[PDB]
Amino acid sequence: DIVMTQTPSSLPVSLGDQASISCRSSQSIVHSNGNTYLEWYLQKPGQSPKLLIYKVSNRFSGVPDRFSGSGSGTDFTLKISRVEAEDLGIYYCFQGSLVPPTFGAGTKLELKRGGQVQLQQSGPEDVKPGASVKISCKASGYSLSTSGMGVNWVKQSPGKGLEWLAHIYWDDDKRYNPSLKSRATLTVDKTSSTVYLELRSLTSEDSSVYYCARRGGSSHYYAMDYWGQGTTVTVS
Repeated sequence: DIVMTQTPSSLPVSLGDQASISCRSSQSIVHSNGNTYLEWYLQKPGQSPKLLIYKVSNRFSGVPDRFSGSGSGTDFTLKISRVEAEDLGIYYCFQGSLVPPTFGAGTKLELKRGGQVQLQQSGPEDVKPGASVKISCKASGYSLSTSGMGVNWVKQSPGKGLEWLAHIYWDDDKRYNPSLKSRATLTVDKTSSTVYLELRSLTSEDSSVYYCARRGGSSHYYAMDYWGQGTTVTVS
């Protein structure tokens, strides 16, 4: 597997400050093809993560110029020159080059103290242990099947960073994280444009908020450019 060591976890910043988060990976993030699919995500308190940087150094549509990418091969570092209230959140780096793709622990950017594509996610499920859940994720605004689109599922456990669960490609290439012990099955309802993650033998360890995210184009180097607001699964 690939581990993204993110640094620091903490990074307290003052408004207008220079901010710097980095990722080593336990190996090179390169393809073969050629591109190193390192993305950076920002996850403001109440919200799903949102894409910031893809292909290591590429600012995403409508991400302010103050964010920059710049790593190479094995070491990558998001910089924000001028932090603002908007920018406070947990940044996660994300290696999408190897399966399973993995994230960093996250880095909480937090204020130093002192002095239209859209995915909707099925409502939360409270489920007894052993039961299954089928969470849905309705993409709209794009066609679930234009080449290069896929839907990643990513769970975020309270204090287990972001973890990648599965991916469904436009050609219906379903790929899951071995960490799920084959309990996940993706399914798509092309006409309802919904992707269903079904999680099969739930234990409280599976209590997360689960996000579906669109691996965007070949344009966005399959960055998860759009994300469902999440669906919380709670295994009682």
